[PDB]
Amino acid sequence: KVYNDGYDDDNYDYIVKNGEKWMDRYEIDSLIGKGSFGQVVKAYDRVEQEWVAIKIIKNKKAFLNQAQIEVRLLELMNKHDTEMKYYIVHLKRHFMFRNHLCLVFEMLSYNLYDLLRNTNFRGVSLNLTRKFAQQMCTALLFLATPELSIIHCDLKPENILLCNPKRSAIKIVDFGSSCQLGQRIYQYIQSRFYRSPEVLLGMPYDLAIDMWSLGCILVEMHTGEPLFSGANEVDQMNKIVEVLGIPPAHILDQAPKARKFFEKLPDGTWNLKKTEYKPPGTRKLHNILGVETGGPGGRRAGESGHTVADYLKFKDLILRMLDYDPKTRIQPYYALQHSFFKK
Ligand SMILES: CC(=O)Nc1nc2cc(O)ccc2s1
Repeated sequence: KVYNDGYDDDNYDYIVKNGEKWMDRYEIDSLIGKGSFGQVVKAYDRVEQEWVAIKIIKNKKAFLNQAQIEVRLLELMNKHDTEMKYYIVHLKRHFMFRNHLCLVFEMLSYNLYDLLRNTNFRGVSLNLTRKFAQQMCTALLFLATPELSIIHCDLKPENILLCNPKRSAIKIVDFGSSCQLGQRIYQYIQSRFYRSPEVLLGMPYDLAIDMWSLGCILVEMHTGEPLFSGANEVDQMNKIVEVLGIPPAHILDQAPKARKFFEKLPDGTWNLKKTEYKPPGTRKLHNILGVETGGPGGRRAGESGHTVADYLKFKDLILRMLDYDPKTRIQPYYALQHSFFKK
C-alpha cells in the first residue's frame, strides 16, 4: 500500500532517508535509536549551527498523545531557574513535519548500557560510578521539586546518556514513560531488573521507586552485571530476597501481590512459596561488591580510591537506596550528603 503519501512505512514510522533536508533547516544524518514510540535521528541544525537529536513520533493518535505529555513535562522542567535541570536532557523545540511530532533535543553521546558493553560487562571504576551517582542524585533532587514531583518510572542504563564521550557528565532521557505523582493509574511499570518491591507487591508508590532503580543501576555500573536479573516477576523478587532477605511483615501484610511470591504460615510469619536460590539475605552486597577482596572479581585490587573504607561508604549508600520501606528509603537531598560524595 501507500502510507502517508509514501513517507511512512506500514508501522506508522517515518522512513528515514540520510541526507534529507527538512524545512530548509535540519540536515538528517542517520538513525541512532528506535522504539515503540517511533525513531530518534541524528541531524544538523543549519540555523543554530549545531548537531541535534530529533525524536520522530509515530503518525498515530496513541503515540502522539504520549509524546505530548513528554513535551509538557520537559517544558514544565525548563521553566525552573536552577542549574540542576541540566542533568535532564534539554528539549530545545518541537514541531509537526509530515504528520509526525518531532521533539528536538541536544545531541548526547552513548548511554550507560553501551558503556557496560565496552567493558565486556565488567563495570567501570568506583571513581566514575561515584560521579554518575552524584549526578543522578541531583537529577532526582530536581525531579523531587514540589511543583514537578515527576517519577521518571523507567530508569535504567539505556536511559542515562553521556553528554560527551570524553567526559563523565550525564543526562536522563525519555520522559514518555513517566508516572507523575498522584492518583495511581499504572501498576505494571518500570523495566523488570530495576522494578521496586512496592511495584512488585502491587502497593502504592511514589518518587522513591526511581531511587530503588538507581541503587540497582549504580551496583551494575561497577560490577558490570545487573544486580537483580529476574527473567520474570517471581524470579525478580527471589533475586531481591537473596540479597536483602524477606521483606518486612508490616509491608507484606498490606501487599495485594504478597501471595504471588510469599506464603503466610500458621505462626504469622511470611516465607518464600517455592517454585534455585540462596537462602534469604545470604547473597551479601558486601560480597557482591567485593568490599574486602579488591572489588568485583578482584579486578580493582590496588586501584586508587578502591580501599576497603571507600567500598563501605558505597555499600552503605546503596543499602539505603534499597531499603524495603519507601518511606525511610534515602531521599535525594540526604543521599547527596553521604560520605561517599564527601571531599
Ligand atoms: C526514547 C528516547 O527518548 N530516546 C532518546 N534518545 C536521545 C538521544 C539524544 O542524544 C538526545 C535525546 C534523546 S531522547
